[PDB]
Amino acid sequence: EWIPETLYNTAISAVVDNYIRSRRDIRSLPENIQFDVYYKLYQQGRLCQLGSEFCELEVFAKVLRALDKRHLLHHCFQALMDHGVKVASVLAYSFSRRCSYIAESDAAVKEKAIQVGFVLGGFLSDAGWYSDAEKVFLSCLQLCTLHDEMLHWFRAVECCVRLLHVRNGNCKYHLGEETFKLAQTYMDKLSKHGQQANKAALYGELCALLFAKSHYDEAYKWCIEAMKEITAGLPVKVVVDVLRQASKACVVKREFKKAEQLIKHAVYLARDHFGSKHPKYSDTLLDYGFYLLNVDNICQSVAIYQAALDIRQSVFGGKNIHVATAHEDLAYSSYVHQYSSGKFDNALFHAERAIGIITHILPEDHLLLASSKRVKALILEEIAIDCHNKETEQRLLQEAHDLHLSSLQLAKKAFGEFNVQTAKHYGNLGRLYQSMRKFKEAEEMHIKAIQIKEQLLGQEDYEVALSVGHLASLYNYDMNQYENAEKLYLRSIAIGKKLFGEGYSGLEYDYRGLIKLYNSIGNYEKVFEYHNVLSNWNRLRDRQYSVTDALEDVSTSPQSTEEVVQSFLISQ
Amino acid sequence: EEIAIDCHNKETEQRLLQEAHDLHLSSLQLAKKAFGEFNVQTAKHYGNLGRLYQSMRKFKEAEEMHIKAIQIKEQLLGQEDYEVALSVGHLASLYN
Amino acid sequence: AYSFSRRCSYIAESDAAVKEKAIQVGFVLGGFLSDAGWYSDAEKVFLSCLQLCTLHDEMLHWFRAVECCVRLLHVRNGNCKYHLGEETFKLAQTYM
Amino acid sequence: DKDVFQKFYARMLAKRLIHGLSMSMDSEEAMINKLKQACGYEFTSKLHRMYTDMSVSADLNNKFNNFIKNQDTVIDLGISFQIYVLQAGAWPLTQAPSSTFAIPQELEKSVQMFELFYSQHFSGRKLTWLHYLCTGEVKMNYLGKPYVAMVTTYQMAVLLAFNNSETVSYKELQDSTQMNEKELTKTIKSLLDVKMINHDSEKEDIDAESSFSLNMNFSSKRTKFKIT
Amino acid sequence: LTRNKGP
Amino acid sequence: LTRNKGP
Amino acid sequence: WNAVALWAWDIVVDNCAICRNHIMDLCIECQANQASATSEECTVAWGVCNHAFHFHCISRWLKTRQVCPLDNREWEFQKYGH
Amino acid sequence: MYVKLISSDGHEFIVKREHALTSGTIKAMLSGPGTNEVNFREIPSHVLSKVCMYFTYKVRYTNSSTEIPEFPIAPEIALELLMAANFLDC
Amino acid sequence: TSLKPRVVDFDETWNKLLTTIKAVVMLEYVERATWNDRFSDIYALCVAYPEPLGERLYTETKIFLENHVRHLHKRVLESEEQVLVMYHRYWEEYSKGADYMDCLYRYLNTQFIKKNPLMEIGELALDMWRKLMVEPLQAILIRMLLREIKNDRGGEDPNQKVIHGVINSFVHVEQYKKKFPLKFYQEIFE
Amino acid sequence: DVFLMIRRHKTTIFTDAKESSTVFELKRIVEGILKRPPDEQRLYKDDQLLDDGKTLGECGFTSQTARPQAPATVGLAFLCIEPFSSPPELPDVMKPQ
Ligand SMILES: [Zn+2]
Ligand SMILES: [Zn+2]
Ligand SMILES: [Zn+2]
Repeated sequence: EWIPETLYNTAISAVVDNYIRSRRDIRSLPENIQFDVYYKLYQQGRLCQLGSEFCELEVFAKVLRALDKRHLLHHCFQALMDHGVKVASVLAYSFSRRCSYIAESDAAVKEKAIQVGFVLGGFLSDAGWYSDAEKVFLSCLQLCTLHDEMLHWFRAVECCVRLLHVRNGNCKYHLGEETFKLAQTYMDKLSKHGQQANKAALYGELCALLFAKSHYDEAYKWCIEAMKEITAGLPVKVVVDVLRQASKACVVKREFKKAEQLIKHAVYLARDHFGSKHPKYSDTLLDYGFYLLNVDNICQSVAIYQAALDIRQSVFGGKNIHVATAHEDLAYSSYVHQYSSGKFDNALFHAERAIGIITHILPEDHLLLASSKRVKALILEEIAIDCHNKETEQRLLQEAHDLHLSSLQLAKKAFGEFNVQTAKHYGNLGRLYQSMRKFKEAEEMHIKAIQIKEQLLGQEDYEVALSVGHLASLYNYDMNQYENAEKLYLRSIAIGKKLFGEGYSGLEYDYRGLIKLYNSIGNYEKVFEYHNVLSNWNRLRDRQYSVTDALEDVSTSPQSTEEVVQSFLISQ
Repeated sequence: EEIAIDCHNKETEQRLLQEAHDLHLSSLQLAKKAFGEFNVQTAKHYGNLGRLYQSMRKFKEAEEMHIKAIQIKEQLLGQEDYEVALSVGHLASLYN
Repeated sequence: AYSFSRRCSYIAESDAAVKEKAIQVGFVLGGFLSDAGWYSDAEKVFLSCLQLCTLHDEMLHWFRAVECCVRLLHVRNGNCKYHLGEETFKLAQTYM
Repeated sequence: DKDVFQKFYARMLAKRLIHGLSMSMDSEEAMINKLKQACGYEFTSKLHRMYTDMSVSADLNNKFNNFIKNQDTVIDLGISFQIYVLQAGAWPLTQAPSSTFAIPQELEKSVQMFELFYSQHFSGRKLTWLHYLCTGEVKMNYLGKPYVAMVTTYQMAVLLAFNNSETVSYKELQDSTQMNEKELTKTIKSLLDVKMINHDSEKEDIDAESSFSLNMNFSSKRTKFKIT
Repeated sequence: LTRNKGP
Repeated sequence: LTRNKGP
Repeated sequence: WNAVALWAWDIVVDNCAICRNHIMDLCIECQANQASATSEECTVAWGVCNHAFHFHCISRWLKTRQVCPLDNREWEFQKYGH
Repeated sequence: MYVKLISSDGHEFIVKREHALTSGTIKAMLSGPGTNEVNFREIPSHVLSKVCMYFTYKVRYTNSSTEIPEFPIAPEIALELLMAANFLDC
Repeated sequence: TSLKPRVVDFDETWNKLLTTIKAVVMLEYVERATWNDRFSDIYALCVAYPEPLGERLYTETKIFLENHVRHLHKRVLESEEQVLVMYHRYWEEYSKGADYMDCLYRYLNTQFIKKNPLMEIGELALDMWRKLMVEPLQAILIRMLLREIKNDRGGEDPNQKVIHGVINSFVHVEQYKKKFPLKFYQEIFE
Repeated sequence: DVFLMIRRHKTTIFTDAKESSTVFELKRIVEGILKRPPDEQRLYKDDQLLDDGKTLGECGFTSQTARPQAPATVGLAFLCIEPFSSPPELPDVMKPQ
């Protein structure tokens, strides 16, 4: 019934309770006991006594080497950051002071101050404090760039590839290409001396840099190189990241046959090495849910964001950007999944939460608020149009207008006026005005979205198809231009059937719109024909519910890494 | 409920009445688990549920709630008492 | 409360002067927590004081067990532990 | 304190109802109904469920006998299987069943087939079997006169091993039943009170070493009797 | 209106 | 329900 | 063979988290008004998240919020009792 | 049946084998090459006395059905005993 | 002295530990007081200041292990027509030494190996035995096993301990592989 | 039950003698590990001699006094029991330096 408490744990409780008399003698304990003492300080509620101990780099370097007990550390560190203790900023400042002091010392000491820098920067990047890990990585970069011998070149390149990651996640993409050029020079002068370095880790970061910049055509060409650079001896971290970014790049190029091959292998590999409750496996699941959302398999996609959030929400505490991105992704898939049903209380909860987290841990202006404030605005549209009260949905329209304008301003400041993300914001704001009774500039915003997307993406993607269908519903349902919307509806249906089979979920909103268009201008024969094919589409979608979840889809050991990489390269 | 009674919107009234339903049933469960079935506070929650049922147009079991509250109030606290008077006032308002 | 209970469990097997000091510290601390509203965190202090009162059956411990049992009863009515309140009061009558 | 009286009554009503002894089911219904109007429905909420479970018992058994006849394959239990399901949240017979059990193939067919019937008749309900209240009338005919005795399933496991083979060691008995060791001392002691099994061993205290054998010299005044 | 205050 | 999901 | 079998719902949570009552007892709705009127139909309903609640409570819960009370997932029934 | 343990201060502590098997590494102390002799050059007498008392506390209170009282590890002997608890895997 | 971390010199304690490890792997004899001293040193090496020396200790214990297995494999090579009988006794001695090595490195096996790839010290011995000695001579050591068991049906019975002490040797060298308790033994011999 | 320790100037004997057993059983326990007859050696609680037929239960070895957490100490003479080498003292914190 009752099991006696371990003597080790009882001594930990005794040492913690005797904290004031022995607060500094704990720092002399082995790094195994130190983590347990500090975890007992966290568990007992002594967050104020623990913040003063994790804000010291001397203490935090020893507690960071408990690699087995890291999932607790991520949940303690976050517990302090929610507590009000700026542990990340103080650790970054302490490392900056340390590197500025030890810059001119011996290179052996500088090498030790780099390994401590790498683990601390990697932790702060894993925890989601990218801006606070930017300072640590820059400080380590200065140390490894002061010298020029063969030993520090590899450290410099590793710090550059790690430093590119903390800039992509921080939405500091304008420094991303500068850091890539810096690492390009470093590896170019590596190639001069004979020693060769792996480029897969570096290229996979550009695969996210250009993807977030919506340079999909260039991101694909870089992910080809990234998958070519995969070797047998790479760590599973690098391989999982490369496969994940390759899947993300292949989705937007509409190459879904091989994107699944990469993402399922990435999911299996991350689940095999790291585990089912690991933050990197949560990242892999989050991008797997992105893939499944972009293949019209939404029923299997909302169950993966919920699986990817539950890993991040249990590891990274309450108010973290990793939890925030999981919410804003889940608030979009639950938006799409419940779009026909109309149940947007769950999707709004994950939308108000992500905004409530980013607005607390990130400044008032930041590109990560562009995606979070857009999604909540999308849920605010569908609740409003389905609301029984009109004065309440008027205010909902007003708040959605404010959110779309804020997200559009952030996107325009980040990139400009002719970007794919800004085209998406234009289309969303025109879709808003379609219910806000502001049609005359709604059509202008839709046209702007179409031309911006066609200039970059072209006419072989469904991203243009959503805007085409939105403009077609604009003309058909309110603007009364019935004749010119028929070609837009036909374009939407044709390009939807081109990619997502005959059961694309967006074809219902085109069919029931074009039938309404025809029911006012005659030609009842095509009305009957589309009523005939709409039942076929309904039964096709009903048969294609895909009750099997994606965890059973990825299975266990489909193939090794070599087969996947060679298949992807031969397919190209 | 009193905001729901004193508002014109049907959807808002329904939502707030359901919220008050949840709160009253949870409070009744807490009182029933702590004190018991036959006690004054459980009868308070029974009378509140009766008033709420009268507000949610469910008059069938509002009467059941009101006699259920009265039979516990007048038993423990005597036939003539303040809360017995309040509960029979709610019952009379429900009737007439 | 945890620190006080652990320290009392440690110094239970000591002389009456240190136990008097510990009971005074527990009285002021538990009275503060009961005044602050941390009744669940004030029972532990008061239960530790009451435990300190039972090791020796002298006059002063018998006198202060009633004080621990009346302050323990107050942190159990505000915490709605009415089932434990009757047991605490029976113990209070035992010492009284 | 009427509530503590219910605890004495509910346990004592449980013993009365499931053993088949009662003046009448109407008197049991009238007693619980009269307590309902004297102390409230919540006082007799569990007791009224106990009587209702016996009402369902007739309705459950005949449907089970209807189920065994509406079977694609010919399935026969071979015993007069009488069952009644009991609500776990009302009856006080739960206690702490810390002793596992493994019935042999005589009743394994009956217990297994009833699960298929009960899972399809009622959805989401799992069956927990109180093996130490199950009393069965087994054909006792290994000796010259076919005596009839009332034994429990706990007593049946010891007896069934002896029905097939008259010489069974205690070491095999304590492992085949897969149940607690301290109660096995009094399990077979009750059988030796009526002399079901000879004390083949020489030690007065019954232990693991004491291998036993059945009694060919057993005689009873009545053909049908209950072993206490 | 229509009733008295809640107990 | 007239439009499609937001892009 | 006279045998005794305790039937119970195979939920291990054994508490309706909406009404805080036991999963085997009647819900707070069936113990308040329908206790003396009609209390035999108070069954439990599961969900995709595998969190069973009293069917009256979860339908009472679904009238305002359509998520599972314990974990904020979309609520869809998968199994009833009858 | 009994095993004796030597502190760094020369003290000898004799405890039953079943009590001493609670520690993870005392099992390895009794394993390998062959009353068994066990010596610690680091562990002093007071912390080893505390560990030996914890053995009797652990075995007696193992899988008990009552409220197990907490082992009184005194505040002054807390870190030296915590180091011993980690090393002994006790 | 106490159990605190100190700045211990790795070379001298490594030289002290090598004699005991050598006395363990061939199962000759170890002084029990010296064994307790080796425990007291295996603790202090894993928690040494400023940087723990568990990594260096592991990566040098594996070097000692691999050169020991290489020397014994050369001994197997030079012993013509007696590979199996000598293999049985050497494998028994090595397995007992590996168990005593797992006991010897208990603290390193539960505070640094489990923290991280790396393998358990007791499981590293068997793994190195099968991946450094068995791999060069997997074909030769099995042809005689099949010939002896076939000759038993043919009349020439083999010795009991010679043939039964190797059929379980393949079983024991995959104990750490919990996913393959017997897969390797079935595929290469049976 | 009674848990107590038996010390002879450098040792400590951890026993589990019940309240029923008297001094003779502990003498046999000591003989089982130290090989000394009860006639040769006698135990000393504090500075008092225990009769062999006198049960330890009335010798102050109650359950609440001799729990396994802090077992009772008895001296063994074949006293001068060496102290346990008490751990270093801690600063009193509130002591003014
Ligand atoms: Zn409920
Ligand atoms: Zn109900
Ligand atoms: Zn749920």
